[PDB]
Amino acid sequence: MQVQLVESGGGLVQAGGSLRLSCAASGRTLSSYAVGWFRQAPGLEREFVATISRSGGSTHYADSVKGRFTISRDNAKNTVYLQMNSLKPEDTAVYYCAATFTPDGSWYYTRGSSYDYWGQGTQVTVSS
Amino acid sequence: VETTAVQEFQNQMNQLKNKYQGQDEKLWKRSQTFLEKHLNSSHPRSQPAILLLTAARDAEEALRCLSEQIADAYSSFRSVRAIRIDGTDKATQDSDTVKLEVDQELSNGFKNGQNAAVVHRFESFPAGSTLIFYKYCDHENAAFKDVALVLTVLLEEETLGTSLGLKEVEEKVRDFLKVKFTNSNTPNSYNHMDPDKLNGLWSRISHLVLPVQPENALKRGICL
Repeated sequence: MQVQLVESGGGLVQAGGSLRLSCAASGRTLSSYAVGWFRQAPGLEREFVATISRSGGSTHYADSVKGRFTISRDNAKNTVYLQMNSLKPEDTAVYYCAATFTPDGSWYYTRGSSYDYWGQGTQVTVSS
Repeated sequence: VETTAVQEFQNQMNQLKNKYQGQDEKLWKRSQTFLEKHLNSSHPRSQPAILLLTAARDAEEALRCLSEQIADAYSSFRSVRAIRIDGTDKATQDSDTVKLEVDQELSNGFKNGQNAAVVHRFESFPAGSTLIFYKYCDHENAAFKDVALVLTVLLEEETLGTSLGLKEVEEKVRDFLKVKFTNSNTPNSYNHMDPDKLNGLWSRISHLVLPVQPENALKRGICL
């Protein structure tokens, strides 16, 4: 069985608020995978948001979300998170979690093309 | 926009097309598009150009010649030949030992002015040693992103014929490697294959998989 990703935690918030997205992995141990969050608004290019290595030891963020968002993972519960604070209208989009195997525990991936598995997405709407 | 590196590359590929007229047009079209894009891509690059060529037994000599000459064509602007590695030279051997050898050969070349390698007979490497291609072929964390690697896979089938589409050719190569690398896996090696590692390798080397057709002017075994 391949791994399956299911994102939750989306919703509507006024600018300044916060959301916590989670992605639950089933079928395989999540610790097998580097994980990334990406986002896409209608008609626009899908955008890298954050990524985290299998060990949790290495992360990287898009410049536009650094200091506001925090990616983290709980391999024991097979779940990954994206804490989104100080939200802005520019953050409105469908957010997707993606996973991809890598043999190195510190490697991460900031390009969507790197990732083999994706979730269904969760809408995040930030009102003005 | 087109560079002098690409013009030298096109000079050499045009010559190849003129020497080897028995190939699918898509071999030349798709490999040139793929490799030029890498040669034209802005710094920093995110990934090396990784081209996988395959052939059946009746095209063994074309596979060997065209893979090495396409790799040399990539490097022609640098007036150096591609690094040559050959898996038939490695098969009887301890996997961890082979891994050290391949790593030294590639790193020594790439650190010292060479920017392409041809990896002949990839299917014949001991399975665990092929983990070295995560270092060189990873999607974003490869050790040398400004280089090309042309890998070849020689199938055990006698012929491919000319009717196959690329998806079917790629499935053939994927399936064959899975058989070869399961067969030669040595779990007691420090570096050993497992299913996730095998699928991960496949994902990193299968960006562009193209078949090579027989060339009767090569049965000589001397490249044109």
